[PDB]
Amino acid sequence: WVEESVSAITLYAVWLPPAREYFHALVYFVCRNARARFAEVSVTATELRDFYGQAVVAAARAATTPAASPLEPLENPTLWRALYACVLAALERQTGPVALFAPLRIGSTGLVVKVERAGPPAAPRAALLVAEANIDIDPMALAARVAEHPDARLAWARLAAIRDTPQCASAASLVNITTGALFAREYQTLAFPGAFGDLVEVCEVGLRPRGHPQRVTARVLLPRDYDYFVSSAPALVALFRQWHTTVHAAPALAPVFAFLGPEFEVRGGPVPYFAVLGFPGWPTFTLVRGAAAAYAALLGAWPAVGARVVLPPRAWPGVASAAAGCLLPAVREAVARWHPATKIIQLLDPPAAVGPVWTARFCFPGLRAQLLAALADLGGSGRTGLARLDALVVAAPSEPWAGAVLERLVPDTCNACPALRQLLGGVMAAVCLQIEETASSVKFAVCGGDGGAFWGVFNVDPQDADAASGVIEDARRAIETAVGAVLRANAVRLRHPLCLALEGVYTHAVAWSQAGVWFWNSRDNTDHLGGFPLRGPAYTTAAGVVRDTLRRVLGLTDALTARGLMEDACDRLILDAFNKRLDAEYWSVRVSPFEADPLPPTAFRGGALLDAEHYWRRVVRSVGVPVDLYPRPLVLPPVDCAHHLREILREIELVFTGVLAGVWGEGGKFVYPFDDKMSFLFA
Amino acid sequence: NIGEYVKHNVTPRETVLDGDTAKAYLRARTYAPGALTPAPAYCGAVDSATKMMGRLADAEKLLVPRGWRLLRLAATEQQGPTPPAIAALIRNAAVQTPLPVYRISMVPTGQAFAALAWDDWARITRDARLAEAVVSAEAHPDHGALGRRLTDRIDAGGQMYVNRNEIFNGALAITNIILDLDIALKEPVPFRRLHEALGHFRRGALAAVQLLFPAARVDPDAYPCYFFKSAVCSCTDKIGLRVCMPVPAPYVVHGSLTMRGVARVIQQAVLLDRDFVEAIGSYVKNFLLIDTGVYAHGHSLRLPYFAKIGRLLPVFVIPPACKDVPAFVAAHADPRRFHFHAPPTREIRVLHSLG
Repeated sequence: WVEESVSAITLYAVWLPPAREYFHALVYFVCRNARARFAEVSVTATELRDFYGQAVVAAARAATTPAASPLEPLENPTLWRALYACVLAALERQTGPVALFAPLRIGSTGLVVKVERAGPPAAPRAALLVAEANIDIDPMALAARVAEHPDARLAWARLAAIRDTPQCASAASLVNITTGALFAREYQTLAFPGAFGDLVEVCEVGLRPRGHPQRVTARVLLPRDYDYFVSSAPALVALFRQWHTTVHAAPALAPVFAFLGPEFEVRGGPVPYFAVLGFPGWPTFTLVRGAAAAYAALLGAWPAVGARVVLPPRAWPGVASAAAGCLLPAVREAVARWHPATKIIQLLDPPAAVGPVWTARFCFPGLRAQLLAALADLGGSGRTGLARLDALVVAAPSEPWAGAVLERLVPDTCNACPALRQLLGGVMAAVCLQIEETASSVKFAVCGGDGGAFWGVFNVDPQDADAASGVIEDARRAIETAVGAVLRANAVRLRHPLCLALEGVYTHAVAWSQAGVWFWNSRDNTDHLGGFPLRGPAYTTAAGVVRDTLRRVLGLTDALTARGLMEDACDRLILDAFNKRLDAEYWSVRVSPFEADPLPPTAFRGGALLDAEHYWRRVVRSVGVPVDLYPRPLVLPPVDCAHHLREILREIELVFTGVLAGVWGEGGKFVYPFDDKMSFLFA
Repeated sequence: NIGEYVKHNVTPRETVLDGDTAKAYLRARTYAPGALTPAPAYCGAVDSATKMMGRLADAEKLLVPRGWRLLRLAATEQQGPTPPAIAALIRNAAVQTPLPVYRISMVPTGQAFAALAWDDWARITRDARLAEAVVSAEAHPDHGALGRRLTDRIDAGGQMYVNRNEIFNGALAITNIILDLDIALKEPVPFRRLHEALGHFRRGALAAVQLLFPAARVDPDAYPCYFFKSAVCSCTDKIGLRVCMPVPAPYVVHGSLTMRGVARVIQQAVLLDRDFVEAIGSYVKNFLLIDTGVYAHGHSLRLPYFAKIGRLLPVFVIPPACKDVPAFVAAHADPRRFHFHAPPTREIRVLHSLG
């Protein structure tokens, strides 16, 4: 019952007891007074499979991590996401509620036996970390990987090589850890020759685990005066691997040494993170109050474990069905016949334009996350992660960090569930049929959207006057209260009461695709454009041009004069693109690991810059150049500005064909003569 | 007529660039402003075919970001705010681009290439340059007379100095109208007859030039047309000329096909001048006076002041109503007046197509 405050929770050992399925784990606590403790947990085969969606002998032969073998998670990443989420569930289910950085009651065999909740806690101190390393990976081995895995991000190939020859991290140049002391370290070769004692404290604790018939001895590194780092994957890996090889030299027990990050998957992963779930004992956050708070709220498993923060994968079908049952049978028929491409509300069928009217755009902020949290409680009939989602929901509105998590959590929650999408899709449908039904009565006419974000024309307003704020206010209140009433009427209970945002009041709008809509206010020349790709800097200059062009074009209130303005805009755009005909980084597009240029072999020797390639590849073009796998400054043939302007002109021509068809009823697709005029500039 | 021919058989496309994009275009697609200003000695990349292929292969290693011999030399252009990419081959750091590339016939056989950032143009054209005093004292009023009298007066790194062909680089703009006359003739020709025939070449060709470049004050009296005759005529069988005209003021030409078209129009205009084909006919077997297929990318034209393995030396066809005769004589020596892609001497219009 020491009143303390856990700073990190990290997996130390994972073994099978003498006899048989119930693998144990030993966890490391970084505890601080107003110290280093441990807890033991058991996990069954079923709980593991639940958090995975395989076998416990394959999660105890991940006790080959207690050695130089560096990236054992690359072998099977979801196995580690599983093992860590399952330990963090067993620990709350056996030791009790556990909350990083928060005041706590700790009842310690030396193993912490109970941790019930319970002082002003010590504010988390931060340590800065700058580290750089020169791993010598042979760039013909780094091309064999991508020969096997044609979409492989090269941070992954880099790590996979560092996995196939561990010794690359031994002979590798390599740190400056500032801690408010100072820890610099030369390493010409990291296996050869401030104090490592004023940065960490080496603690040995004696333990007597139930599933181990001996007085096991755990050696740890207790941070002093810092609780986390703030910041290269191969670089940190090899640093911490040196620390491990050094500390765990003499006879005692050896920790796990497992890390996870987007670099550990073949196809990458959009967001950066470096998940420590093993040896060192504390995180490395690669503002920063955001990562700190996300850490603390989701017990540090996010984004490491994925959607397993909220609820196991294969316990989602149950909640899906259960929540489905609680809904009103009309809504349930909606939830059962949802298919992604359906026309629920009649919308303005593009191409279409709305002229002088009191156009408005309202959005129900964070509705998808609110729905998921409510449907989780409705399907509840273990709930530690359900509470974690609700927590982010009640903070997301005012804490921006929580939003980024949900914006990735909700999509990733069904990046797995294939039927929780139907609950989301079907209840989404009912949320739209109301709003339509209420808009019938509040002088609003839904013109497009999805039901958490929508826009329409107030076709009763006098196209003028100050009695327009009043009507939009009445409409927003009516739709807020009606959508709230509907969601209640189905027993969906929302953490915090809906707010219907008013994200702008406009007076013209043109719609040219499903997602493509431009808005404009004639009273004050303010606009919004959505639906244009922003695949690079060229595309943001292009989007600015499309916005200014549409302002003039709707300032004309024939079609031919519009086409004159459009071709004038395209002309001036191509010329100003000529001024930037050398700027490679400007013409570079971002290409996902899913959208199919091949790699030059010369890029395979970009050294420690391949390790920054986890999601996007930024390519210019005719032959493709990954502008980031080469040192700076580039030395290039002329950039294929005709190829790139052709792409951009195709998108601008979608926009312009839409506007001409929608506003003036021209059947004429707008076309720009490029090969005829302005092609020569790039020949 | 000729108005009819350039009314039916040519389709101009021009694009009025303006402001700073004009300067950018000029600097980007023509030789650098010092590639053709003279210099004490050459900084360049001259070797035979094989050694040039090697030196290219050794420049690639220095070009790590770049992908990966007359396309590749002609390709190696850029600048940025650092030394250009050619500097890996030339091996200076104060090179500037775009810069010339030359094809060099070698005795007894074989071809060498030379991309050079600057050269000694006096070493090439001093034994052809008339002193300002000699002109100013030559005293001879009629311009046929003065032109004819003035004409009367007159290792790879060494072989470049007797045979040097300029390679067309379709990446680049064209600022000069370099015609390649190959008059084949049955009976020999005197020189006063040829000189007057060239005085009639210039007038017809300048009419064609003015039709093709409408917004240009191309006075057919003082507009410079620079003639070089390959070395009394004494020339039997074939009589090789070279006519170089500045592109008129606001224009620049882009394209191999655009300049093929310009040459063919000039051909038909001078064949439609009744004076020219009297003055020169009955000597001249064929009538195809202009090899319009010499403007293709990768193809080479012997430059004035270089022999063949006939030094193209000037025939001063002095303009009617010229103004500063010393300067017109001196321009037959500035390299800018006889390279395709030279710097021009507000807006510009780029004639990128004729059809």
